[PDB]
Amino acid sequence: DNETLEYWVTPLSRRQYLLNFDEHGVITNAVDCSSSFLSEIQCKTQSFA
Amino acid sequence: INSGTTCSNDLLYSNTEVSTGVCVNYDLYGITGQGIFKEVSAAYYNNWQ
Ligand SMILES: *[C@@H]1O[C@H](CO)[C@@H](O)[C@H](O)[C@H]1NC(C)=O
Ligand SMILES: *[C@@H]1O[C@H](CO)[C@@H](O)[C@H](O)[C@H]1NC(C)=O
Repeated sequence: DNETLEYWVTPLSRRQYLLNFDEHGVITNAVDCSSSFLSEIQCKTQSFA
Repeated sequence: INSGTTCSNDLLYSNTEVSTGVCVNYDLYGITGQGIFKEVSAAYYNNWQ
């Protein structure tokens, strides 16, 4: 019947994010603050745009 | 400290009503402070929040 087992694993570490909470209190967006330059601008302005 | 359900019954008091409109002190299961309450119809709390 064309099925597959999949189990993707990545490691964890302690780092700072910028999280976005909507009206209902759900996390809808996130950005790792030390991944790129746009992420650096987004975490220094605390804005997703 | 000052949040949770492992409470010390060295100083014991009785439960009061959550009165709105007036400036009060509060002790809400550990959280202390001063302020004004107002009952709202909120729908963003889960079973663990
Ligand atoms: C399973 O995948 C193959 C791919 O070649 C396809 O030909 C076949 O029809 C698929 N079976 C079902 C039940 O979809
Ligand atoms: C101000 O006083 C009135 C009665 O003296 C009371 O009903 C009202 O709640 C008070 N307002 C505040 C903000 O404490």
